[PDB]
Amino acid sequence: SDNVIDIDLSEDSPENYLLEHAVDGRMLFPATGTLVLAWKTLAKLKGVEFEQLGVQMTNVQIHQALFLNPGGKTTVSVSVMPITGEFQVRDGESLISSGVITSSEGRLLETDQHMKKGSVLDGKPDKELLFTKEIYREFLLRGYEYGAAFQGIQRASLDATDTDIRWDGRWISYLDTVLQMYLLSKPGTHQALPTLLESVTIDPRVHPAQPPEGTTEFQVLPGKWDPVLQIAAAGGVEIRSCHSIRASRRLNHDPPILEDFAFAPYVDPRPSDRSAAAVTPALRDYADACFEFSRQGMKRWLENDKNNVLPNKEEIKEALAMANKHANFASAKATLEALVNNKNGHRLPNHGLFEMLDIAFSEPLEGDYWDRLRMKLHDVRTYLWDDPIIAALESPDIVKLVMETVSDNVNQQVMEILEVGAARGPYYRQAIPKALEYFSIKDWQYTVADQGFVEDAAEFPVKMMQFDPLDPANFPAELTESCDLLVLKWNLQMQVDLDAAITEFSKMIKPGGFLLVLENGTRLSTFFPIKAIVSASLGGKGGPEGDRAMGCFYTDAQWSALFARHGFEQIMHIPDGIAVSMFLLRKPFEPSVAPIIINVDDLECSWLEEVQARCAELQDSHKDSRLWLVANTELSGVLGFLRSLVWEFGSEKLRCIQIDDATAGPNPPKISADSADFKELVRKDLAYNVFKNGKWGTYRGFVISDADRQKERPSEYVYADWLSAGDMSSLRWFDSPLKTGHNNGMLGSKMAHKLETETCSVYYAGLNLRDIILANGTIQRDILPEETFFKEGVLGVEFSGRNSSGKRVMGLCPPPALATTVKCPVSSLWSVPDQWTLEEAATVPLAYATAYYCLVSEGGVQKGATVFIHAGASVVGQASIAVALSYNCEIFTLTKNSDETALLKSMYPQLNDRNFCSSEDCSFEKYIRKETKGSGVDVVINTLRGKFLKASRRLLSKKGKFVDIGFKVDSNTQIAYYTREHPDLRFQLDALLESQGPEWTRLFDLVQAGIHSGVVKPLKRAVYSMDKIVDAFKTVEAEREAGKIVIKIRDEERQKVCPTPRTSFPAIHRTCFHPDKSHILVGGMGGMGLETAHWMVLRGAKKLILTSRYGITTGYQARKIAFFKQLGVEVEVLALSVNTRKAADKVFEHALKMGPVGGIFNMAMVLYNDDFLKMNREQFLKPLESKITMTMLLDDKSREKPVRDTLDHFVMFSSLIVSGGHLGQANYAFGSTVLEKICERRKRDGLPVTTPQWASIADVGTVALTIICRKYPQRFFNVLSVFDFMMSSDNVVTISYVLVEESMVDQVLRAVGKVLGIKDVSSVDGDKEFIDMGVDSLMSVEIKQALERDAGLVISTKDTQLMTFNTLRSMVKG
Ligand SMILES: NC(=O)C1=CN([C@@H]2O[C@H](COP(=O)(O)OP(=O)(O)OC[C@H]3O[C@@H](n4cnc5c(N)ncnc54)[C@H](OP(=O)(O)O)[C@@H]3O)[C@@H](O)[C@H]2O)C=CC1
Ligand SMILES: *P(=O)(O)OCC(C)(C)[C@@H](O)C(=O)NCCC(=O)NCCSC(C)=O
Repeated sequence: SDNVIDIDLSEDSPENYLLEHAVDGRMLFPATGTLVLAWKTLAKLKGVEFEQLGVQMTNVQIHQALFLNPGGKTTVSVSVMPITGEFQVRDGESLISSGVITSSEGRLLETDQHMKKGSVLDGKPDKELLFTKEIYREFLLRGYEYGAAFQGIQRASLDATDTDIRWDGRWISYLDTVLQMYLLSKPGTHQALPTLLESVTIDPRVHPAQPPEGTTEFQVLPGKWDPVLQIAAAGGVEIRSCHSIRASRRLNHDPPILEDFAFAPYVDPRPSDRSAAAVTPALRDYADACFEFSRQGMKRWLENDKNNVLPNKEEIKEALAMANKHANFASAKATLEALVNNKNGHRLPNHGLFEMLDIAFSEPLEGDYWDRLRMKLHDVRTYLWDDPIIAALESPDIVKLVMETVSDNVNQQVMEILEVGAARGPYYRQAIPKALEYFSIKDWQYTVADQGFVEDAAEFPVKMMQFDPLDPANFPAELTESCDLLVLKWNLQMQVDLDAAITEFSKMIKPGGFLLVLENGTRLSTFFPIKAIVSASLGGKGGPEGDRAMGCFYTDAQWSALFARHGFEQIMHIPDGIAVSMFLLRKPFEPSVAPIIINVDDLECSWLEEVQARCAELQDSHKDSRLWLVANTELSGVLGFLRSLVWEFGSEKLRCIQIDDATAGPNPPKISADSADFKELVRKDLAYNVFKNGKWGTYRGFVISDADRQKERPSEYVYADWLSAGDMSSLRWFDSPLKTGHNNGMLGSKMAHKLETETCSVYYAGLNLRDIILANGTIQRDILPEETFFKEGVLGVEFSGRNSSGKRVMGLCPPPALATTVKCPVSSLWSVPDQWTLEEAATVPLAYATAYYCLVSEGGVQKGATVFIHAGASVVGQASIAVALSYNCEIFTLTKNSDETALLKSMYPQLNDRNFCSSEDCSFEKYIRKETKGSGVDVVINTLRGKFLKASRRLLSKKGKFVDIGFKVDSNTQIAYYTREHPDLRFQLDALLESQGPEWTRLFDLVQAGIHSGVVKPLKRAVYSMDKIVDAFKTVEAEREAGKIVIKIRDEERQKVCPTPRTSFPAIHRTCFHPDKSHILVGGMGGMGLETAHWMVLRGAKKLILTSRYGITTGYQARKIAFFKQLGVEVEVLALSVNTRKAADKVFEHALKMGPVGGIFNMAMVLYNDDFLKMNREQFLKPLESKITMTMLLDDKSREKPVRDTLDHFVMFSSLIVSGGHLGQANYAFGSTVLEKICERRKRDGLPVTTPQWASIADVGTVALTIICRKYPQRFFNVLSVFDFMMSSDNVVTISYVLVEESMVDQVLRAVGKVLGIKDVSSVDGDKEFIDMGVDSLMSVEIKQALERDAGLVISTKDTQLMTFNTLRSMVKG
């Protein structure tokens, strides 16, 4: 109605700086933005200039978020009431801000900060001051992405009190920099969006005028944060009592890929090896049964045949001989159908071969046989391609080992892949999505070819071609020396003359190129029936290796001999054992000049000069020349040294060999010049040869599936939490730190109350409406008592189980009581009478504890009084009635339907139909006001809101008490709580349980008395198993029926005093650190170390020893070290480099004096970057002190007592240079690999070990100061999410890196899908509602404003979470 403001976010608009203010990629309109809009509107209403007006806003609620549209225009409709001052910023029919704005001509500023002249932060050292770089590192880690216009604070103190805010003319930015003093006054790790500024004064007549136009050296106005009054003041601005709401963090990039750098043998892999085929017992049994099906079926073909219709009839008869050589129909299917319908968990992903064998066999013998079934089997060809037998040599592990080992050894910049015969056996469907979509250093070229057009290869990044694959001598001459890798999936068998086929195909391979073949080698009669129908002809020429089986196919042993006979070198060979078999072949390499061997065994780098000289001649040598780096010991970082060296010299003449002495078999290799084992290696000419576990292989990074990050394993102590906040379908069971004895959240306030606690084993956990409210996002955990801020979880309070002595007990404890073990204060634990089962006792404590608090403690009920109870059927409602009846009260209750009324009457016979009303409408007021004869009700237990709350107040007697225990309070009544206008009684039982003072003991005595006197009686119950936690929570939320919901954790024993049997529960990982153990963080005072030490402190660590070469040398370090000490952590900062056994002893001496050493982390780095040839000895060994010299001295200490018995974690941070390499960092690659091998010797001996192998990381360190080797930097809040996975894992090194990535109907769908965090909208189901995937409270508003910004649709927020993708598509068209 009033002034409409147009925010122009264009390329050169003056308000283009408003885009330099984002929260994890969300470009929101500043909360102080609405303050200026309201401020300017009032001035325009008054007619004065907005800079000459002194205003004061009160209770500025940011009702909803405004998402600024980049490169566009947003409109708001500020409206100010003339005399009252009620201002309102809105956009259409949606509210965006509210409050009251008032102008005045007198002093509006409370604090006397507009008078300060200079800056208190003068003359202070650099280690007692924060600067612009360090202040906004703190904000960035919390999700606040400030740009250059919003980076006002130039300096500050370690206390955050004094600042040097900059004044540059813009008011929306200045008021935000004053609101940043509030945010950096509350150190933490979560992301909070301000939503209520209780008072703001912007008196501009005491504020310096706008800078003279053209200024660049803007002045700085001293500011200060008043922790007493909660006032942030700077110049002529003050913001007082600003509150915020926690928000979940959004990942701007895509999820990381985690791999497992592990050794993988090349030839004849044993079952225990990683390159071995994936043959579980279930698959082998399926092949046996299915092979029997082929045997039994093929018998029927030669029995029913009477018209001579069987294609290639003679072949089937010949094949049956093989089946009998390597040995009813109804039983054959019976066995398979038993396997096809079982759900024991040992099932195969799908049974495709049988579906193809069944359709062919079951098909009838009659006319058009050959053509009819040749057109039907071809339609189910997907079954043969996607089958467990065939998917055993196409699994991700084997496919990657193939493509990467080829990529490493191809000495060009583009990997050319040519597959011939792609219509029958396609290898692009496996090669591309499993191995070639993870490439980041080599670009690939895939060419599919066959007789016709490849239909299924249409969606893949391939190029098509046409020639005859089944006939040689006709392959186009344009393909000579055209591909580095040749793929022949199920193609060589269809040739008639193999010798003519191989010799011609070998002309395809470039010099040093590779060839790949997949063929059936064992049990050759199993797949024939499909082949017989599909193959037009089955006539082929045998060879010296033997006559071709059937007309096509050749036994594995024959293939190997044939390829060997034709002068091929077997680089790899993976025999599946059930059917197919893979060969990866390459021609021999005969050097014309003797190879050069340089032993790189030494770790002191006595070989550096030799390598430097002999690698400087690589650019002027014969192509056949080579340089081999040989290491005959386990500890040698030559696999990262080469991979970084090959970046500066090419892969034509750089090779390495590493013999692992520890794992070398009884016959170790004898690689020495004119040796025997060496000559074999030279012929293969592979860039990476490692002898480990008695086989030649290569170190490869195998991708860890994303499903394993949430895999559940047995755990003794577990507790329920949520994976994503605000989603009730994401509740899982995580590991509980109570395995360490103590509990998380022992920081800050929780250390002031030294309550004596009894460790209890939870048998039943009660579910209240408090837990559902927190779980489904209706309330953030910050509303709870401050003592629960750092707790592991906030779900569950009541329980019933057995104490440490075996007695049966029940009570209330600070959360999480929804666990299997709790530490309940001894003053909150009642004893179960010897008439209630542990199931019944789980319903009493909270329901009756709140009933007594509402009536006897807060309402002061008296005998004969009249009480009004809302929601009589609820658990607290039922408890309230029982207490009141014991007090001989007159009861009026609100019952939803007649079932609830009947239920209550049955439970309490004293209730007639006169004591019941209806909650459907506020018609009870007349009834209660007539039956009480106008006196009203003495006590009102209120849960309903809105008009029912008003009517309930009006029923109060003159001395009546109103107890409001509802959870979904309004906005005005939420302000009342903040400003101390009303008391917040909806989380008082929680607050009492933290303190457990005189107020609580009154309730403990009352409930305890109630048990004895018979008032306290168990309520109705509904037990839910542990795994049905999600269903239990939904049942409580719906409130479709009355009764308690209790989760059964264990089974109550028959005895009454007996020990709890030790059992395990399935739960997700959660790393925890012992509070009584000291943790060493070597080099932990920098970048990732300080933000990792923060993570450990939140997860249990309370004893840290941070080590550095100098000490605390920056203001950011001194601030966080002071922050930890404030939280109750004992931090000792040592300025000692551990580069000598003496120093290592000193560091651990200061450790054992704090507590048993229960962790050693090395996050040290000293980088020197330069080309390998220009680096002297001293310059080379610079990054080799924190990664080699240290890690061996820290390793040695952990191997010797008393640390060995006590040590629990041993983490050695590494980088991707070990697996990807880099240029100039030959030294850092060498050291980083030796750190990766010292962490595998620990695994051989069984000691704990972990070695994260990171990639570019953001927000903290080296990169912090983007895209290197095409890999995007990770967000640290993800670095710590995967790091938690890394610690609770069995592997040594876990690679973690991030790789960089129409109609109007599809336009908005992609945008809407992007909000939810979906990369392919089409992939997910079109019938699955948004709430099912997950839509918290900010994704819905973004979609709501996007469906209007992008299209004309205007939807409701609630409608967003219950609408499918199909609904959205069908709605935009309308
Ligand atoms: N940052 C990234 O993006 C990546 C990180 N990593 C790994 O993660 C860690 C990153 O830490 P980051 O802080 O980023 O590196 P920084 O260079 O940012 O700081 C590293 C710390 O190492 C400490 N340090 C170096 N040498 C010694 C020594 N001899 N004795 C004690 N302390 C020492 C320094 O303390 P002072 O300066 O006081 O001596 C410095 O604070 C490293 O271990 C690195 O290998 C892996 C891949 C990439
Ligand atoms: P639901 O629980 O209804 O969610 C309420 C939300 C959407 C969080 C709403 O209250 C909101 O968006 N408030 C935030 C307003 C805001 O963005 N203020 C600060 C500006 S951005 C900044 C600090 O970077």
